[PDB]
Amino acid sequence: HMERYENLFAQLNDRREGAFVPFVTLGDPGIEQSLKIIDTLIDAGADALELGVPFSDPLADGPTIQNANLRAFAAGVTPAQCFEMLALIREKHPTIPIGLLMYANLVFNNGIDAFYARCEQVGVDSVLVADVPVEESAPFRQAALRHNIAPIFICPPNADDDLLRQVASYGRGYTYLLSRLPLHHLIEKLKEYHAAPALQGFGISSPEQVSAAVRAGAAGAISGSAIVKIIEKNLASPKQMLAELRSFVSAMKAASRA
Amino acid sequence: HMERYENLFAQLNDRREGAFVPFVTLGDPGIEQSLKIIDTLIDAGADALELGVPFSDPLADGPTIQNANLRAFAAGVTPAQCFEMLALIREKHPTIPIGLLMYANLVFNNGIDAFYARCEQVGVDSVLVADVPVEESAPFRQAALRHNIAPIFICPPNADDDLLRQVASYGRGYTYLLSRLPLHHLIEKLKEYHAAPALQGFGISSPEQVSAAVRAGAAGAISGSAIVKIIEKNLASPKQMLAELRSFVSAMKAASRA
Amino acid sequence: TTLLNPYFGEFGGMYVPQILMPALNQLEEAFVSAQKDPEFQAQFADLLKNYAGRPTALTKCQNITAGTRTTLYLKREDLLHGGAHKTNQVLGQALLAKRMGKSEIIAETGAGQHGVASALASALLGLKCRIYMGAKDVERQSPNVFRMRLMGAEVIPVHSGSATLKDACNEALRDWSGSYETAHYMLGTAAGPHPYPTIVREFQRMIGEETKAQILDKEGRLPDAVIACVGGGSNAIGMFADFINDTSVGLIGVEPGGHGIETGEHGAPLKHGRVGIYFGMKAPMMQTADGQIEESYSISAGLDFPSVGPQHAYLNSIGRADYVSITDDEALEAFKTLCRHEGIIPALESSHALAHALKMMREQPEKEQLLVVNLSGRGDKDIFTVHDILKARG
Amino acid sequence: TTLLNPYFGEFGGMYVPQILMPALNQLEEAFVSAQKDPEFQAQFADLLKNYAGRPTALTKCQNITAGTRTTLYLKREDLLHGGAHKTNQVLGQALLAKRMGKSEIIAETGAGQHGVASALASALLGLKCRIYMGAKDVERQSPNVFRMRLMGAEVIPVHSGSATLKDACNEALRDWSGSYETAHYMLGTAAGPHPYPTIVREFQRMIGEETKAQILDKEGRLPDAVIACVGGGSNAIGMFADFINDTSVGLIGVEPGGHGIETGEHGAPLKHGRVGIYFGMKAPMMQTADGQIEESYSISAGLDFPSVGPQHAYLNSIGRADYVSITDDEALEAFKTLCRHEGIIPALESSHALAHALKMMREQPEKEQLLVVNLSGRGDKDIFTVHDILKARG
Ligand SMILES: *Cc1c(COP(=O)(O)O)cnc(C)c1O
Ligand SMILES: *Cc1c(COP(=O)(O)O)cnc(C)c1O
Ligand SMILES: [Cl-]
Ligand SMILES: [Cl-]
Ligand SMILES: [Cl-]
Ligand SMILES: [Cs+]
Ligand SMILES: [Cs+]
Repeated sequence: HMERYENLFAQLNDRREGAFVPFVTLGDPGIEQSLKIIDTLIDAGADALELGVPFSDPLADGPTIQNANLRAFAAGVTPAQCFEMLALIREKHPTIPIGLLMYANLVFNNGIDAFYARCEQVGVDSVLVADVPVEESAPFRQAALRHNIAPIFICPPNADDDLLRQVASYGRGYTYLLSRLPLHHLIEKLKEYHAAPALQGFGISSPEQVSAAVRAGAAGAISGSAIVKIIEKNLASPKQMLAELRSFVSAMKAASRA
Repeated sequence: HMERYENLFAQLNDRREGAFVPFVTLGDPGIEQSLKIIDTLIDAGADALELGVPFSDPLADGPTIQNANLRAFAAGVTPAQCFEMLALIREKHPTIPIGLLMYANLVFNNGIDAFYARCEQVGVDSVLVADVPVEESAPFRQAALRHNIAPIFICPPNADDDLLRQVASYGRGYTYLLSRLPLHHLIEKLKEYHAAPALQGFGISSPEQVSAAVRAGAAGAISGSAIVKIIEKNLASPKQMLAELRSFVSAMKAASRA
Repeated sequence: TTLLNPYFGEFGGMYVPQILMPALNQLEEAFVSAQKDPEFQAQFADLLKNYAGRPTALTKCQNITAGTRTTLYLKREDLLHGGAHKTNQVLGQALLAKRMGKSEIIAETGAGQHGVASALASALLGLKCRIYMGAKDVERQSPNVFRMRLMGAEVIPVHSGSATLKDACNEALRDWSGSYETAHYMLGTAAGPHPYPTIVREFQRMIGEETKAQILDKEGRLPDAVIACVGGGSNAIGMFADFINDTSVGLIGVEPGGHGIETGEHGAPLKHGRVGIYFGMKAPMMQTADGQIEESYSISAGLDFPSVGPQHAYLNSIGRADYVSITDDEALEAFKTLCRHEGIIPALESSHALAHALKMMREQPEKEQLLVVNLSGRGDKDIFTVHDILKARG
Repeated sequence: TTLLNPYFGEFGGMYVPQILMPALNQLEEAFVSAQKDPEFQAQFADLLKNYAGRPTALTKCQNITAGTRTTLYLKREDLLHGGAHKTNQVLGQALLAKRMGKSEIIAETGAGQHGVASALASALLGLKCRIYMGAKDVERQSPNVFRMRLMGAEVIPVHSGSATLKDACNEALRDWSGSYETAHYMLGTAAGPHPYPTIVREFQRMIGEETKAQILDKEGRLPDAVIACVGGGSNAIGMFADFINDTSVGLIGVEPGGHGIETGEHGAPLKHGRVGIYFGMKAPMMQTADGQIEESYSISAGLDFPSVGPQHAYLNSIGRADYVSITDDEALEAFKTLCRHEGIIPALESSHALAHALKMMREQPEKEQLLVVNLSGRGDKDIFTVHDILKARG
């Protein structure tokens, strides 16, 4: 256990800061370009990463991420190639927390336990299984804990109190909060139930929303599609893509210092 | 009443001869050519004529006559134009018996009685209504007798004795015999029942069959399609059409002298 | 001499070549005998119940009549095996052919539905089946002719005349006159020479018999009117027959009005034709002033028969049934209405009946009336037709 | 927490995003309540009887089995309104949506038949209906999409992924997760997340219940085997359900074998796939060695679902049901056989079931066996397909 999320949230609370976590699809638009994209995200001030593995049927993703998956498939990106990227990323950046957004079949394919063992070996910190609800999560979260992986769970805006209790009890690392039923209710109830720190990930596309999520009590914000949009718009110029990526992330991260 | 069939069969029996009656479609392939065709048939030795009026749906006619009807329609031949041809024919040939092959609708169209009145006025001698059986013939044959027209009836090869009696009792001019149940039975039974003289019209296409029909006891032969075939074959040369018409009819008519 | 009356008043008869009369007399005597045979009646009902899907449903259309005092039911002959009511009577006629010891079937067809119905009955009952079709109709109905061939039928194009239905009807009669010893002519409507008008009615009359039992079950009373399209008259006389003696029940037949009666381009001879003699019968028909038989125009190919059953002409002349017409555009609008508000794609044929029912409703929306429309077929065969017309505008 | 078991042994479950779980739980509680509601049961049976044509016939095929000791019956779901068995369960689900106070329907469709069935149910019951369809399937099924539009449905092309059925299934789930307050997702097979496998079975089980009553009536005994094609499993589980506790009755499901199992180009995941998690369920599926979901190949488009209902995977694993496969060529031969010898045009889907029954018969022709084949649909939609293949040879 290396405690990367815990150590990050410590360092962030000691400096009155909120976390900014960008999402990108591994291998979008190409493996080498993706690696540069992730290096400029980390250099621009990202506190942690959420990385998606291209899946053929992402039934829980919007159109922006659907096109990212096809750009990565058009580049011939496989799950095995993603775990090769994950090892190279961890070897360059020992401290940053690296979370995965997975679909259940890529986790179940070669055995659930072996998937989480491969995550631990490459240095992955957390796993969100997009199409596994807490009601079905037992084999997944148990395998994750056995291999020092934090299982991440989404807290939806409609979440009643029994879901809140499960999310608080079952999750680790951070709670994936989709919200703004009252927003301040969910964040305080999750704290009341000793949940992992809540990160807001609904429509986080501007510096102003990163600032608003922190004031609401959440520990930070996840940008679900905004980073992938910048990639898709600057496909013709990989150089200007990285500059616009570095500019945006620095905007969002400075928005979290206050 | 001018008694044309009766006078013909008299003249033929007094000279130990059988009748030969060709069929042609009025206006096939054109009105002027049809008139020449009928003049060369009469000149070649035809004893009487059976003339069809082009009808749109000749459900009782084979393909050779179906194409004759379309050649006459392609020439714009109407029932009114046919009765104009019939008057010109009668005015050139006062003695020859002229029979019509009609379909019931052209007879019924403007009133049955008025149709037979128009036949009498133009000099027509007999009317065969192709799609009127003896069971339905009452209004037709009664109108024909009122206007000195002989109603012609087909005697089919299957005809039982009650049909034979009706045909004998209802018909005049001649009996249209389709035959070779025994052929000699039908001809003798028709004579037994005082029927009009029987003309054979099944497959009369050669001089030999005209000779055979007479020996069988029939008073002559009707050539149902052979004349129409010669027309259809020589469409490109109206000159050679008439020569082949004159050659054929003289062959069939000389076959009836014995 | 016949066992049954060949005329309905002045209409009907047996105007065929003499050589065909034995064929018709043999057919009448078998039919009369079959009708009194309880074992024939049980095999016929068995095929109808276990092979064809009878009894068909009677569907109440609540969406279509909302806001009015009309109650509309549809007799669902579209749910019959084959997709149209024609299947009833070819099953009866094919059993009649077997009763006569015949092994072959002759049929003609225009739009292709009677040929498909004859082919499926011949395949089921082990009969060799040849079908005459006008070459212009052969070219226009490539789906239906492939259906016939798949079912083992031999399809013979007819290029004579106008190369449409009436010219197919001629070529079948000629065939039958030489082959009736082994072959049965399976006529496809309630017209032609006796006994075919009577036979086709009696083999289609379960339509009305079921409707009566179903309407008494659901409403406790007979309908104010039953409405059916009239091409040759078989589906309409099938609906009408059991109601003829219920005088309070209106009988409405709907002929195709085509582009409009005044245009001349229609198929409504019963009301806008003239009595004639063709196809073995005396009936109103589509004919020139000369007496040459013309074709019937309709957007719906199955209403192409240029004449009408003689019992309908008789029922009209005594005032027992009333006959109207519905144009192409009226029928199309009824086609779209049934699809959008009841989820039923009707045959463009049956859309004429429904279109008149909608007119009865819409013209007098406060009139209390219980209407039954005979939905004679489904309209999947028509979606390509309706598609072309509707994008021809917008 | 659920009121019913979401698993059939190891198969099934509710593998959806957390945001969709309230939608599924609300649907389960309404369904459980609807099942105990005699008034819901009476409206459902009413629509089935008076709108859809139920009960369907059970046809004995004597020509097809002559010379053998096989007796073959066909359960005639092809005579159902719409031409396929799908109509049963969309009527049930649309009534369920009304029970939940919903006014809108979401559906996906591949070959177009579930979209047409959803559209007709939505039109009948006054529901606004949007249908997601893969763009490649939209281009291939222009008749069926016009049917949907005629019936008032909005058809939305899906260009993501492979642009086929599975990519339509994804886009409907996403829609529902944001709109489930007003809209009901009308899933079209006995798969997906609980409670849909259970709901689709219970709304299709009259198929087997009728077959049992009809086979007891005509033969005095249960069948030796009931046989049904398996695309997603709805028509097969509908036939199987009432026979599961009659242990002496064999249950045979027929997956599409495509060009042949050994070619890789097939659609038989239950026997030749691998357990996976997709579309809200744990079930065998068509997947790469990596875990990416592939498509299912079949000449018959309606068997394109790349997985299978979890109750079928369960029934297989305990040995209660047996599952086989039938190739394109075997299915085509069965299509031609039924047309020529029974006058019935079967859907190429149902031709797989019949083709296996013919194999059971032909391989052991002296075996005494009473077989029921579920004829899940009519095959008019397939004549153009069969025409092309048959002239591609001769
Ligand atoms: C054949 C056809 C008609 C017309 O035939 P009728 O003899 O007038 O009944 C009507 N509806 C459908 C569906 C048809 O196929
Ligand atoms: C849809 C379809 C199938 C496959 O669907 P299931 O869910 O497996 O029943 C089978 N037959 C027909 C006619 C179909 O339309
Ligand atoms: Cl039924
Ligand atoms: Cl009303
Ligand atoms: Cl047998
Ligand atoms: Cs008509
Ligand atoms: Cs499958």
